Amino acid sequence: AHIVKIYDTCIGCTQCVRACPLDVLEMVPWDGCKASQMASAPRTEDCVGCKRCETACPTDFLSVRVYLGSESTRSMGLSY
Amino acid sequence: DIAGLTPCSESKAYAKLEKKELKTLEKRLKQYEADSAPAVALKATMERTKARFANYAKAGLLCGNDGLPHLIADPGLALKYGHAGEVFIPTFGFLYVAGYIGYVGRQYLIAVKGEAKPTDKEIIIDVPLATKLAWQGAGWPLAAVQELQRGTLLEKEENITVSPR
Amino acid sequence: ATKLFPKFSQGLAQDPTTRRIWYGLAMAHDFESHDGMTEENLYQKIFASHFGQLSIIFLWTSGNLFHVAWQGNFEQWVTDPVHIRPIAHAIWDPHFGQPAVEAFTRGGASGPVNISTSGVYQWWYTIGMRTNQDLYVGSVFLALVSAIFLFAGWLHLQPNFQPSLSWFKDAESRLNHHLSGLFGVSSLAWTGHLVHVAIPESRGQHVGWDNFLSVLPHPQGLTPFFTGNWAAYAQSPDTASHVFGTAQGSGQAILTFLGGFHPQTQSLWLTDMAHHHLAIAVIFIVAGHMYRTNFGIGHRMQAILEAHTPPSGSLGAGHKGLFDTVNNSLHFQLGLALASVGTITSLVAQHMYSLPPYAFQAIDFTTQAALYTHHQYIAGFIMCGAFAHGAIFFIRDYDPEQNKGNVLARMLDHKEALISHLSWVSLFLGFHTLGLYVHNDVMQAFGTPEKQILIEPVFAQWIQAAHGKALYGFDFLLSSKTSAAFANGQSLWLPGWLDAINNNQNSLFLTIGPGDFLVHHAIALGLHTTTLILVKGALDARGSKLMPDKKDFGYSFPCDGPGRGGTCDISAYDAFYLAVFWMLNTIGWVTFYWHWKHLTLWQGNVAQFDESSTYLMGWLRDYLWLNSSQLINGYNPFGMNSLSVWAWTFLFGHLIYATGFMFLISWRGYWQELIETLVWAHEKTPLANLVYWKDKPVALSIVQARLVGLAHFSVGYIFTYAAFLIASTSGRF
Amino acid sequence: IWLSGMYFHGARFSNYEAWLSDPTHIKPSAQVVWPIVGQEILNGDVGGGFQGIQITSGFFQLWRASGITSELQL
Amino acid sequence: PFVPPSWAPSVFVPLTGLVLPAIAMATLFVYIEKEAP
Amino acid sequence: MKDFTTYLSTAPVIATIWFTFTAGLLIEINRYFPDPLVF
Amino acid sequence: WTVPTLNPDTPSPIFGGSTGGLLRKAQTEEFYVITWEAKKEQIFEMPTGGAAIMRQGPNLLKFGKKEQCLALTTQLRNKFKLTPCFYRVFPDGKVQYLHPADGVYPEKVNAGRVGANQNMRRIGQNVNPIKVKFSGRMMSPAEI
Amino acid sequence: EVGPKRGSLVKILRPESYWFNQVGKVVSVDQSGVRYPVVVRFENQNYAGVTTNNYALDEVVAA
Ligand code: CLA
Ligand code: CLA
Ligand code: CLA
Ligand code: CLA
Ligand code: CLA
Ligand code: CLA
Ligand code: CLA
Ligand code: CLA
Ligand SMILES: CC1=C(/C=C/C(C)=C/C=C\C(C)=C\C=C\C=C(C)\C=C\C=C(C)\C=C\C2=C(C)CCCC2(C)C)C(C)(C)CCC1
Ligand code: SF4
Ligand SMILES: [Ca+2]
Repeated sequence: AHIVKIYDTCIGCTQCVRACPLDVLEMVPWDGCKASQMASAPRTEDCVGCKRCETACPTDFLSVRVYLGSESTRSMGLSY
Repeated sequence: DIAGLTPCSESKAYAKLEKKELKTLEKRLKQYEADSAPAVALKATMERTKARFANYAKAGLLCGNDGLPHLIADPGLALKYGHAGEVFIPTFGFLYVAGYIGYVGRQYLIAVKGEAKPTDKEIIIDVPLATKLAWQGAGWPLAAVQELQRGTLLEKEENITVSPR
Repeated sequence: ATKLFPKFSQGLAQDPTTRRIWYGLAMAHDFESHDGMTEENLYQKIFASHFGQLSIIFLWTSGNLFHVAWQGNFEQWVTDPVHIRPIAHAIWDPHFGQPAVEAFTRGGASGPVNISTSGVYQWWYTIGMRTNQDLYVGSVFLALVSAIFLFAGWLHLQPNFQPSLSWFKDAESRLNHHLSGLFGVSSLAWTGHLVHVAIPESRGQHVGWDNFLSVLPHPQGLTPFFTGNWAAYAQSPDTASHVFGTAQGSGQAILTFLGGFHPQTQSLWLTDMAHHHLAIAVIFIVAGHMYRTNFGIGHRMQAILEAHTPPSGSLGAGHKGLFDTVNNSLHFQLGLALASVGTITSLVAQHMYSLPPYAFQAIDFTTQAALYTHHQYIAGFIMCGAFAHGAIFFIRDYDPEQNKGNVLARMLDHKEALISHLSWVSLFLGFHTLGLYVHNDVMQAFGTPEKQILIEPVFAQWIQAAHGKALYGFDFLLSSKTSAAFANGQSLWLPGWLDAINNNQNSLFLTIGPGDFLVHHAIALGLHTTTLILVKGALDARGSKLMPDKKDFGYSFPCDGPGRGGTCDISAYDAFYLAVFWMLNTIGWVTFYWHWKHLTLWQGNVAQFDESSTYLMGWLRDYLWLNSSQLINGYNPFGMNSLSVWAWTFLFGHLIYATGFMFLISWRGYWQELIETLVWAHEKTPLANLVYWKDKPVALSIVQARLVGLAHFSVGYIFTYAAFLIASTSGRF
Repeated sequence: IWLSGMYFHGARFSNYEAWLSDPTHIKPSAQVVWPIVGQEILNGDVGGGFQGIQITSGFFQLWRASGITSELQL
Repeated sequence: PFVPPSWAPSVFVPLTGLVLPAIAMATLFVYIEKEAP
Repeated sequence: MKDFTTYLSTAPVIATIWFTFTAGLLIEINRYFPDPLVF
Repeated sequence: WTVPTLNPDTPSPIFGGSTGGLLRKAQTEEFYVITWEAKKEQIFEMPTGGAAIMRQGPNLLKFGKKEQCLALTTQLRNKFKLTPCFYRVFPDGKVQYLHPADGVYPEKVNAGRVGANQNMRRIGQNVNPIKVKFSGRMMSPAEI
Repeated sequence: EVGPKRGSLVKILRPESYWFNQVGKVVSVDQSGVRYPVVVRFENQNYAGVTTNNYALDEVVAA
């Protein structure tokens, strides 16, 4: 499975979660930003690696990173 | 002479090449009349060919075994055997025009950089300022050397963006 | 479920698609990336791989010797090495019809055989092989040596025979033994073979294992060596009327420095080669006692490295810490080795065509063309590999904390300046070379060849005049008879060297003109651009402004996605990928130049090259179009000849190249969607859905696609040029 | 504008009048080049006492089919 | 001597071209699809 | 007229006028000085 | 809040069928089932091609992968303002609820969630690959 | 009151940032204990088209 990581520079803008097309990211409470929210990746087993979340991240540099890992049926997005 | 080459004024292949070009032009000219436009055009081309060959031989160019001229790129050989007009003087001429264009562009960029919207001055050229800088760029080597001596030509290391290594 | 293959990667083994097979095949040699890999095990695996490679090399050499002794005509080629073509091996193809059988039946054989272009005949004949029995004995000996190497590779992996980790890091001992033993003793042994076998065999005396212990190589018998009167060994050398292989006009000297070439064979003297190997053997042996290993005396490479920092601070910390970052990094050592190997390979190609070392090698035009092109392409690939491994070193083994302030860190400190200056050099060379070529083309098209720009290469011609060539007329150094440099060699080697360099019938410092100047600038452009791509990819491998964390993604990865405007071909692997095309283009230009200049020299009309090498139309018509008339005529409706195989290879390479263009232009997505449609079609087809796949069919990955397209491009390129070169040179001569 | 240019070139820089008298030997041409930097060599002898570039657009045949017999009409 | 017979190519070429590649291909294909316990 | 001059001051119009002027100058120079190969 | 139970006897939208439907993976590995509540009949676009008509009330559909179900979920939420939910169904009959995981959509923060795979540092603070070399397998410097 | 003054110009010291060694105008400084309270707006956008970012107190130097 691919490795999805969230760094402390996350501002809790929730744009990466909305851009995720396979419901991998979510928002959890936090105390490091004004929004008091932080992105989380508790379902990385379903991530394909489209990197839409990285495109939707507005921090410089990015707060969410995707590292291509072991390929499987869910990671390759195969309907067969 | 230099590198076993002979001057074009004393090369047999050079004269044979000139005779070949004039022969094919004259052969093409024999198919037309005498007071027609193609005949006058061909005669003009022949006169241009004669003037070109005479000027090349008059310039003192060095020809090879193929009858074609050769250029001397070594500064010592060019200044020692009268070949500075081939590659030396045009080199300095291009250096002057190149630095001229570069300095004009640099001055325009630095001038519009302190304005409110430099991107508008980049897509829409400010013709008066550009014309003034184009006319003032004649002293580009002097201005560039004075800029280099003052230390204002280059930017400091701390003000330039770099990779995270 | 999880499959057994691959055994070194559980993640790849769990992959249920066809990507598992391709990735397992492409990552088998990546020992550092396996499961449960340590440093000691890594070095042991590389040791075994080295032994296996040596066994393969020796077995291949034995196979060549065996086929030349069996199906070759070496016994008849040695008697007439000017009018007899060498035979590689026989051909047994059931697809051949009667015309193919009689067309390939050439070279005095009894059946269809292949005419060799590798030049092993001249080399073996020069070193001493005369009969097929010698080749058979050599093949058997090399096969047994290969078997011993294979057994050694298997033995070193078993317990009680695996070397320790500290043994593999003994740089001082390994370098002393390679400089003194693998380099010096081997060269000394070659000198012994040349003096004891090659030199007596070239003079009509058969010296073999049955009589070398009773035949004296010199009439004085080792006495001048012990008495210090070595000058007696150069007395009575081979005269100018010596016939190779016979005793007519043969001398008695064994170590001379006459220089030049042999008048008949047009190759280097055997005595000079033996003397050369002896001198370099003495130098390498002496150099083998430079590092301290176990006897107190010697040096430590770490001390020499740490004691080389300038006081002005220009190099920062100098070379401090370079010993640890090199001894602990295998990619750094591999990159250094590949860089040196590629440079030496190019040196070999240039020195062998200009200074022929094997007898009757200059007359074989096909051998020269094929050997030079082969070595140059191999050198280009090896150079690209050196830079690729350098990038791998930066991503995997570079440690900024250990390399703080040294030259290595300072390379990444000003990498932008290096890439920018390389870009400026490449841009200047490209614009000027292309501009001069287009200008000459327009002048030739407008009927005014005297108007084209023809700059005389006065610098290289000046160097040639310094070497002794008097055609230009500079008359200095070895060209002037009153110079000390000239008068100091007139009694040792200058007569033969000057006689060979002033002769325009050989490849020793050929005459150059404006066409040579222009093509040399094109060569410089190719070298600088290839270096720019490789250097930029190695320095930007750890990160740039677009990808600040590229070091955390490995050496090879597809991309960073379409975000930030697009990150296609952002990895260092992609930089190497784009650099392979430039390497192939550069080697293509150098091989085109070599082939055309030598073709015009062998045809007796160098003026054709001198007059048509200044405009690209001359290169396209007088070289590529004029020399392919016989190649494409190998098979036509009127029949076929022995040149039909090269025509088929020509079209074969063109097809492979065009096939590579597909993987290079079309990308994954379209293919994956098409594959999905095919999956549905197979799953919904009766009498066929009963046969289901064991691996889910998927499209090739982006990295795999780049590699496949590059492989097809390179294979088609190589096969097309090799076929055209051999066919044109063989048909013309 | 493109069609008007083709007709103007056929009316002032062509040999249509000469081509009409010999449509089997005179090559059609409707473009002339200025005598600069040696490009005048492109003004080949297309026939009918003219020097130009042989055209392949087929405008001469089309004008002959419509009944055009003079440069004034073009 | 070490010289092979006259019929050696007629037997070794079809072997190396059809016997050895078929056996090697079948063995490798069976090995790749082996399921781990 | 201010908008028209601003449109004429854009990058493509200025590039067209400048390249036309430079090309015309080079063409006229080669016309009055045919075949210049040296100085 | 309670985890919903899959009702197999749920009406499905009127669709004529297509070739982009389920494959052998639905019977051999797994498949997905999306259910939602529609206030009225409406023609919607199928993620696998074609236009179907969602019925009034409960609606159930089957898809080959999770991406298709989430794409249809996003389409129904953004075009008709509905609340869909889906499960992963195995050939043995096991049903696993997937989205929304806690009954609340992940775009908004909800109490009880625990952040996972979060690094309490930035990208520039990651270690060099030489420090993560010679591990059990290929490990990236961001995995630690 | 902690941090740079609103509207001033500061230099970015974050190496992985696109605006490293570049000047940017200060927008607002958060008064909480967040890791990156300084907000810096730049005239030139990054590759993603963003012109604002959040930096720490020690990540910005007055220039
Ligand atoms: C871009 C690289 C470049 C290269 C490859 C050369 C190469 C050469 N130059 Mg040179 N030169 C260059 C740049 C270069 N030059 C530049 C930028 C200048 C401007 C300062 C000069 C100015 C120059 C002069 C004035 C002369 C040469 C000369 C020469 C030729 C022989 C001298 C030599 O090799 O020493 C390198 C050259 C120099 C360090 C410049 C000083 C000249 C040295 C001291 C040589 C003079 C001694 C004597 C005249 C040599 C002639 C011996 C014999 C033939 C009579 C040689 C082919 C000599 C020549 O052949 O005359 C026709 C000569 O006199 N060059
Ligand atoms: C103000 C204009 C200007 C100036 C002073 C420079 C200066 C420089 N450039 Mg550069 N460049 C420019 C414009 C300019 N460039 C433009 C418009 C482009 C896009 C085509 C490039 C693309 C470019 C590349 C790819 C490279 C350079 C490089 C370099 C450096 C090497 C010298 C060189 O001649 O390279 C070559 C110059 C060019 C290829 C382009 C020249 C274009 C014209 C002649 C410049 C003026 C055009 C402009 C429209 C005029 C201003 C209008 C204004 C008065 C109204 C040098 C410091 C090299 C480098 O990296 O540094 C070592 C290098 O690799 N430049
Ligand atoms: C005198 C002792 C000695 C000798 C003879 C060798 C010899 C060798 N060692 Mg070794 N080694 C030694 C001591 C020695 N070692 C010690 C003491 C240590 C421990 C400190 C090591 C540790 C060690 C390691 C770790 C490895 C080796 C390896 C090798 C092999 C290198 C393979 C190769 O590159 O081909 C031979 C290379 C040459 C002959 C040099 C060629 C020179 C240039 C490139 C060519 C020029 C020649 C000429 C122009 C070309 C001929 C033309 C024509 C005839 C074709 C080689 C056979 C490698 C190995 O194990 O392979 C199995 C390797 O992995 N050694
Ligand atoms: C002494 C030479 C040497 C050695 C020991 C290595 C060793 C290594 N290289 Mg390397 N390399 C070299 C030279 C060398 N290289 C050269 C000369 C080049 C330039 C071509 C490269 C370019 C290169 C790249 C770009 C990469 C490596 C990588 C690697 C590492 C593992 C990958 C691997 O080898 O798996 C096995 C290798 C293969 C399966 C080869 C692929 C198949 C090729 C394309 C065969 C195609 C030929 C074709 C079939 C010919 C037939 C035609 C005919 C039928 C008509 C490994 C440590 C990789 C790495 O470091 O991992 C991150 C990596 O990405 N190398
Ligand atoms: C014939 C094909 C071709 C050509 C011409 C080039 C040319 C170039 N490559 Mg490239 N390359 C190619 C194929 C080609 N490549 C392929 C197949 C690959 C593998 C993917 C690569 C991969 C590659 C890489 C990775 C790199 C290059 C780089 C470069 C540049 C090198 C600098 C130079 O030489 O300056 C000379 C400039 C030229 C030759 C440009 C041509 C000049 C034109 C003809 C003049 C304009 C005509 C006229 C005035 C206006 C006409 C336009 C009209 C519409 C108005 C150069 C522009 C390097 C680079 O970017 O350098 C900084 C670089 O890193 N190449
Ligand atoms: C000459 C290079 C080349 C070749 C051979 C192909 C071949 C093919 N392309 Mg392709 N293509 C190319 C260039 C090429 N393309 C390039 C440069 C691009 C980029 C624009 C594309 C983009 C492209 C697209 C977008 C598509 C294709 C498709 C196809 C396939 C069509 C099916 C077919 O033709 O039936 C037969 C196959 C062939 C004619 C290929 C050669 C087969 C040889 C002659 C048979 C030899 C058999 C031999 C005995 C094998 C024994 C091996 C032995 C060693 C054991 C086919 C395999 C289409 C497809 O996917 O399939 C429908 C598709 O949509 N191509
Ligand atoms: C690497 C060296 C090499 C190469 C490239 C060739 C190539 C060839 N051989 Mg030859 N052969 C070799 C070594 C080699 N041989 C040796 C050392 C011997 C002595 C035992 C022979 C004995 C031999 C005979 C008797 C004949 C050939 C023949 C042939 C031709 C037919 C194809 C064939 O493979 O036949 C068969 C090849 C063999 C039986 C040799 C295999 C034995 C070695 C030890 C195995 C090597 C294993 C290999 C390295 C593992 C990897 C290969 C592959 C599985 C990936 C072909 C051109 C035939 C011929 O003349 O055609 C006209 C023929 O009759 N060979
Ligand atoms: C690399 C080894 C190799 C060898 C040794 C052969 C040998 C042969 N091929 Mg073949 N071929 C090959 C590779 C090879 N091919 C490849 C790679 C391709 C794809 C490009 C082809 C494509 C091909 C075609 C299209 C044809 C051949 C044909 C033939 C036969 C020639 C017919 C003839 O004139 O004789 C006389 C014929 C006979 C005496 C009949 C012999 C019957 C068979 C061949 C032997 C008995 C079968 C045997 C028991 C089973 C062996 C399978 C084994 C691996 C388990 C011949 C025996 C022709 C053929 O099949 O003949 C009808 C033909 O049509 N080949
Ligand atoms: C990336 C990288 C790298 C690098 C690489 C490289 C660096 C490559 C290259 C390159 C090359 C490939 C080089 C080479 C060179 C050479 C030289 C440097 C030389 C020389 C010369 C001389 C010195 C000579 C002299 C002389 C003459 C002139 C002649 C006569 C003789 C005499 C001797 C006198 C590595 C891996 C390390 C690691 C890190 C990263
Ligand atoms: S888009 Fe980036 S900053 Fe915004 S919540 Fe997601 S990870 Fe955090
Ligand atoms: Ca013997």
